[PDB]
Amino acid sequence: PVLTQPPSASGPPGQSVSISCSGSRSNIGTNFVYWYQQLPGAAPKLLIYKNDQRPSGVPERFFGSKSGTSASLAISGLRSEDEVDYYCAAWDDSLSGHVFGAGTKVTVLGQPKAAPSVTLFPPSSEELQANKATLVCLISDFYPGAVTVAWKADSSPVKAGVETTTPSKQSNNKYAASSYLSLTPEQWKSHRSYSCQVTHEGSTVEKTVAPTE
Amino acid sequence: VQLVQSGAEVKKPGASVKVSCKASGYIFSDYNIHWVRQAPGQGLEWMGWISPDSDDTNYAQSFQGRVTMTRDTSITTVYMELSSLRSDDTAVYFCARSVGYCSLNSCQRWMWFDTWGQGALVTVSSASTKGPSVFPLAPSTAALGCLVKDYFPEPVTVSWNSGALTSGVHTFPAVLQSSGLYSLSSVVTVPSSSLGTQTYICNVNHKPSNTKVDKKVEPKS
Amino acid sequence: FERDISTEIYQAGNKPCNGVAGFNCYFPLRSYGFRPTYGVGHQPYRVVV
Repeated sequence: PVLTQPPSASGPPGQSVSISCSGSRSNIGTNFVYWYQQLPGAAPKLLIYKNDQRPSGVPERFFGSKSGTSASLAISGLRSEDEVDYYCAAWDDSLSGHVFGAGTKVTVLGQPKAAPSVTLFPPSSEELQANKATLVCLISDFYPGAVTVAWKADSSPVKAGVETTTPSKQSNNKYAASSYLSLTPEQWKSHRSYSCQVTHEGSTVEKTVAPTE
Repeated sequence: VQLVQSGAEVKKPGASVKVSCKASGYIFSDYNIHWVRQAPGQGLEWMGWISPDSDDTNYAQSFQGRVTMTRDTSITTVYMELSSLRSDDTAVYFCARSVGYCSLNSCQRWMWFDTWGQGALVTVSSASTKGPSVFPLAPSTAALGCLVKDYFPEPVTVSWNSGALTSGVHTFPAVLQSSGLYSLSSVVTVPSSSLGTQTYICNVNHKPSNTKVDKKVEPKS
Repeated sequence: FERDISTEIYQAGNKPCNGVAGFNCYFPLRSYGFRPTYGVGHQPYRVVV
């Protein structure tokens, strides 16, 4: 069997939250449960070991315990400056090995939406000289993220391997995303108006840029 | 305690990769070392323990011959020789410090993973490497920028005005292309009064290819 | 003069335990710890009879 965990949790700051790790009889209870937490862009670190002794290097802030099939990690309050995933691990005689949980996102609890702005970059003649043509459009200055970008030639959508990158968080409290599309020069000049649209869960704009200048 | 090592180099599938982290500040005759990878969007997987005292290393249920290990007592650094890499190997490698010692299969419940630091990054790839053959990108307040394509591996650094401009420089994440390429996008913002008058260039440096291409963006004619 | 090996959790009372660790159900196997910090009275002796 595989130790499972909820994909994410929602806890506002100021009150305690807990994370559950469902398991089985042979993995939890009769065998100790460890809780790994990893920083973004850094190395992981054990949070609690043997479910009752706390490691040296952390103040008396967290709490962890096990109750039969499941184990609970009590997080007394939450700080908005640190949001770190929690991993669930145990031992099983059957798999005679270490098996790891799914992991959980913890988030704080709302802000109003922003006004997105989209730009379109047609290629220059240097790209078309080498018998190729690619198009890129970028969306920025929108909060929050989770946007989907699709291309449109104002008459019919085209699907020639359309891709959309995941949204990313910047340092100025805004989200950004970009879309790429590579074609052939003959289908590039088959149409004289290209655009891409964004889905801001209520806001949608069209960037009509002609491939002339 | 320290685990300072070097970043792992990209390898073709059907080849071998080596990751080794330095051990110092303690005697390397009591701590069995583990290897583990942080798979994205899910948990981790285990394959076996390495004991530096006797040849009594075992293997897990699902990892028989994919992983091979050799020990070393002169340098006190374990050596990793992976075989038959596939697409599910796309994860970072960290060497796991385990407290205590355990040989038989009823003592490992008491041990816990001690130290994580400065792990290696490993991604098997459709192509090991390749030099960029980029062309400048025409622009559309007004916005302009240059795109990078036909390059491997991630990442690359794009600087504008010889590094004198740092406001608004955001590295847009790339996408997994079918051909194996990527595309890092960097944009800057200028007023609409200057679009084809002031010269703007961007500098992209490539580490494994040692190529630095100084491309100047121009409007489409 | 007989050997015994087991892994089932021992129930000290009437609590039904079948894989879970209650407050009355304890694991019957407890391990040592052998470090040079410990003195003469807390070190392993290879006792053979």
